[PDB]
Amino acid sequence: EHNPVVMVHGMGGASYNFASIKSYLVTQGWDRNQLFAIDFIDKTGNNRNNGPRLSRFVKDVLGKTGAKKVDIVAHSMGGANTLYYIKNLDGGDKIENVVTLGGANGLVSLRALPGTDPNQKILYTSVYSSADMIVVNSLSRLIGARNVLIHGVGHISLLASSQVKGYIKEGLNGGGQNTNLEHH
Repeated sequence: EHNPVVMVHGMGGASYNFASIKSYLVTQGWDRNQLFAIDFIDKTGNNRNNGPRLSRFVKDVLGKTGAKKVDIVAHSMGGANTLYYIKNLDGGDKIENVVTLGGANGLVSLRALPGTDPNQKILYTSVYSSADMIVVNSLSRLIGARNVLIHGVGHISLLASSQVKGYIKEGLNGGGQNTNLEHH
């Protein structure tokens, strides 16, 4: 069974940015009512506002579903907000699979953070495009993650791309990586 999916938009974004990805995941057997897309208030995506809002949102999802973990699909600054939640707040034991799309990940960590539950490390798929003019690829790459480079897809187009959707499915089914508990 799939974990609930918490979808995390970027700066200037909205929950409905995930309309295309939600519809795709339903065609692949996710339940539409188990896809939970947050709406942030802060138009810039600042972690000090978005991090705690995401924490409250995830705690609520776990409480009502009874699931042990959520999965994350995050776009742009949403990737930083997710990593901030894991690193600096209480997200480290609440998340299993993370997929970021053009994530501004290196604002918070250069490395894929395994979290705080020794029973299950957080797995990452960081998808980024060489055509992205808004978030440079070096900011999206995460040491120890599965780092996935595509071409031609613009920053906002990441939300509708068929390649991206295929990688989201892989990641939400456990196809991310995190080698940071291993020795070099």
